[PDB]
Amino acid sequence: YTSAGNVTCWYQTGIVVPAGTPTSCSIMCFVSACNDFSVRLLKDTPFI
Amino acid sequence: YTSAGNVTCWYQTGIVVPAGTPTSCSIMCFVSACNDFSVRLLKDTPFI
Amino acid sequence: SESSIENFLCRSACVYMGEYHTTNTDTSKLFASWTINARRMVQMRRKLELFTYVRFDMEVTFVITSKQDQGTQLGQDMPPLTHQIMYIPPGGPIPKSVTDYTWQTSTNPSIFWTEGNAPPRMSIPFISIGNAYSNFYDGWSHGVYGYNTLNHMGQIYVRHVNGSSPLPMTSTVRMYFKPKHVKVWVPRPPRLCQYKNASTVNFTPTNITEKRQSINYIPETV
Amino acid sequence: RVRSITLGNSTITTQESANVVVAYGRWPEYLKDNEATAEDQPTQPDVATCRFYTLESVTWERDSPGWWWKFPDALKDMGLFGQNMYYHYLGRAGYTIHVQCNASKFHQGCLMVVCVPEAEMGCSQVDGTVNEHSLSEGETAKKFASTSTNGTNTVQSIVTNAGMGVGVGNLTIFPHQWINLRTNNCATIVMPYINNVPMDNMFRHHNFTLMIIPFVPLDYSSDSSTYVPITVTVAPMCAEYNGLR
Amino acid sequence: RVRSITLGNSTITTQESANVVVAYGRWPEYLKDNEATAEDQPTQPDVATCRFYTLESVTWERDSPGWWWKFPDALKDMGLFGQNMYYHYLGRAGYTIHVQCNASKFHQGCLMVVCVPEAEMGCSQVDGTVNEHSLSEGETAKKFASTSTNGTNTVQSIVTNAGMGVGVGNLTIFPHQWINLRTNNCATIVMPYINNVPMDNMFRHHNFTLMIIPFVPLDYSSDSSTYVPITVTVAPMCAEYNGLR
Amino acid sequence: RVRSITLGNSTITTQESANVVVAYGRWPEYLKDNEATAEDQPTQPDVATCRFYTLESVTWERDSPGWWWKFPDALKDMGLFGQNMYYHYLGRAGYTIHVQCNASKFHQGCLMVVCVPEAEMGCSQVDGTVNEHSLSEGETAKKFASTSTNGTNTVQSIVTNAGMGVGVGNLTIFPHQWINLRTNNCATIVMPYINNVPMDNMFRHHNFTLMIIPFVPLDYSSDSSTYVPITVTVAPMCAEYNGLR
Repeated sequence: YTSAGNVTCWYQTGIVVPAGTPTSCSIMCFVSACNDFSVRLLKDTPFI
Repeated sequence: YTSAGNVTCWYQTGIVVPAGTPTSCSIMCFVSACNDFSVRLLKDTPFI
Repeated sequence: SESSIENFLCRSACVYMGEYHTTNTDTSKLFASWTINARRMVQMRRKLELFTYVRFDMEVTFVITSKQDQGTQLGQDMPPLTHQIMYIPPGGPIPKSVTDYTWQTSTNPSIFWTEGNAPPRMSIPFISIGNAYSNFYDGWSHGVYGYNTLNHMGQIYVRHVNGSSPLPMTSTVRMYFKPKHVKVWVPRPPRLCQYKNASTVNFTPTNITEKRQSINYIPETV
Repeated sequence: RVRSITLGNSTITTQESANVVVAYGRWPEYLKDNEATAEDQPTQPDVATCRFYTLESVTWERDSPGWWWKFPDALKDMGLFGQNMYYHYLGRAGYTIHVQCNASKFHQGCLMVVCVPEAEMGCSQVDGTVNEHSLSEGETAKKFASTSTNGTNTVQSIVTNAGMGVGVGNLTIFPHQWINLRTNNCATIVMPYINNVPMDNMFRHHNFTLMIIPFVPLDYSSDSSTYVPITVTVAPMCAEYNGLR
Repeated sequence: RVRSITLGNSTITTQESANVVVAYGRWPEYLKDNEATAEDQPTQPDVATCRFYTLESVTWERDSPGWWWKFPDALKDMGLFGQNMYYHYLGRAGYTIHVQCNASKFHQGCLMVVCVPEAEMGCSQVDGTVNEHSLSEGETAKKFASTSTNGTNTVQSIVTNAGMGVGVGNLTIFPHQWINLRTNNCATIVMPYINNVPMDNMFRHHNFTLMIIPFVPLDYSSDSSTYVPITVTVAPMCAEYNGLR
Repeated sequence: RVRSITLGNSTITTQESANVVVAYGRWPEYLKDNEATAEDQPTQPDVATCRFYTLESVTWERDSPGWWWKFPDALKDMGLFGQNMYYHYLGRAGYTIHVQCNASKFHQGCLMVVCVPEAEMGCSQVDGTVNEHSLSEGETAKKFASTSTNGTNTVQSIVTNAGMGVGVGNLTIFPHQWINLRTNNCATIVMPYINNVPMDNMFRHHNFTLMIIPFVPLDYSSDSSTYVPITVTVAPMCAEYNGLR
């Protein structure tokens, strides 16, 4: 129901800290397009 | 009652530490003279 | 090459549809009127909000239809109707009735046209004492927020060119608008809110995107 | 591994391995000679404009949505730059913004620092007009909100819309830097003059807005400092005014 | 200060200041042309052999004796490399092993990472034969023991003898690296094909064994993570099989 | 990023990015040939003088005023250098002092390390003579005091006067280094022979004094080590004695 690729992330080790540090941590993600990108057939946008 | 310049220091942010560190911190200050400095009229010193 | 700025914007759209009569008892239903701002057609509005300053020429085509009222009188043999279409630059006089002297002034460009022919068309240069139009303005007029006086672009008036004591007919005009030789500056993020009014940027808070089941959820491969 | 910079009678110190963003690839400059050659006379003070003006520090805690500043109207009381804002009728300038913060290695957090040109903000209630006092307090930073605001004359300053009806993750289209506390704690953005006319009035028009938004909130542990201060230092560059003779 | 490597449709990221061990000074290569020139026909797939295969992570805690993996039989279910293990009767390959771990600066510990060629292990009871299931579980790491084992069919997997009757401090004679947590957390070992015949079967013979042994045990303090994950990524290099035509 | 130095049968290891202070710009050397050419015969052992002599370590805690050492009389029992102090009647030497300490990144503190030529100290009571035992204990460091001392024969060893009646902030006029714990933990000072005659006796005259003073006191937190050790290593350079034939 996709027929698309996917990306997953797995704990290899786990996070090791010293004493007197915060507990939780966070990951952020950025997306962009590489140099070759083609678009065709200008249409209406389905957002408004 | 001065007619001289002055220097001041202000907290922009505040100090952030991890766990298991000392609380207080210190600043030290050093004074010297640059290359051009002139003195005239040798006199007696008012310290002894 | 289809994502070029010219191919993305140089496209026509209907921006106004008004109605006007030959004879009435209202005297404001005897002509058709439209102030030309680029914030009251929702077609081109969202596509322009990706940019901060724009500069273009404007091309306007008109499509005009008529009908006779179903009131009482049949058996007529009317000649084809004539229509006057007057553009006012920013800083020209404004009519108040169809019989006004301001329909005859030498500095408002006007088009006369009779039905059955090809649809009428005129072109407008970049009319601004500034160097670009402004899609966004953070400040005051002199005091209305967001509105400056460099985005004045003019008005359009349409009436019938009959003689005296005419026959009752009602006409409709469609104005088609198209920009040419377009140049843009300083891109902006898109509008993630439904537009509320046609003067400000006011909105209601909406969600960033739509939800899913969990952070690990991927739908099944077919 | 410290560089010290002097402008006039001001001196600050930065790290020489800092990374500089020029806004759209354009340094500031004067308008050349002859776009208005006949009677429009320009002049420049140059003397007490190029010096660092240090604003106050803001306190970053666990629950802080953000801060913003309008440029100018944030330098309107800053000495001689605020003087020429009164005497002259037209003017233009570019800026250099340094943003700095002081944290330990036991803190964590992440900031976005962005300069948004013509940040036209919307009112909290839909059929209303924004007041000018709800847009700026001068040198004092305004604050965003973590929830949707109400009342009258307030700016709809929910941080997810940034007061502009856009998605806050998309403000990377503007000149920006990230400050990640496990790495650098400094950011510098050079901002030229951007307008649709060459000169303009300085009380009616806000050119751009500096915003600072924490995406990953600040967190700490047992006996650390519960706050981090952030410091903003502005140097006006190539300022220019109308002639008075 | 990050290098990113791509093989096929796989991408991992390492530090470009990593230090590489080539096993005995020898890169992998194909057997040249004419040691078996007449009718012995070789071939190579090359297509889905050179790509990274990432195993699972193992958890390192305070009381962990170690982990080991048999190569091959640890890649026997890994896609196309496990496919050619079934169709072809003979084969050879070299490998590149990356070992990585994620720790803070408040953890301490020290690992040995070694690749032991023909690690022939002894049974727990003296007059007995080792079973094949007690040697390998495939992709799952086996475990050493901190005390002497008993029962039947078990491998005598006390960590001080390494299951081989040798002193564990002397495994530096093999290709090895140290991972010290107050320094690097990465290790890379390039391993060519080492046998006494040019090609061989891949279900009957275990070429080498990857072992990971903590000498200084992991320790932490108050609210740190009680575990560290270790991650192993294997890239087969210059693999080659018998001809089928 | 470690350099190892050998002198004789001694080996120590330092960091090669250490910064060296030569005292007044002068390396040590021998007195040339002919200032006393006729019958004054010099000689040099050179054999067991150039080797490192490591003193003991001192313990730095929260309340530690400082330590000092007299040179020589601190090497008078150090093997062959203490031997030639007995047999020869005149002598001279230069020195190289390494000072080192071991701390974590959760400690803080700041030391001053200075070599004071002819540090003539005053007695605790005003109308009195200082005893020689209150000046030196040999290899054992003496201690300053955080308050004013009393009694008889004691040295007025309040740390703010440094036992010399001067202001302790002004000892930067002498050859010195700072050790700041959030940066380096090493200091090296090369000290030539400085006197008003070319050679002299080594039991009657103290040439200089090594002092170590903490300005910012040591502090730590919950389960850290409550102490930091400091280590002093001395290498005599270009030593020379009277002839005996």
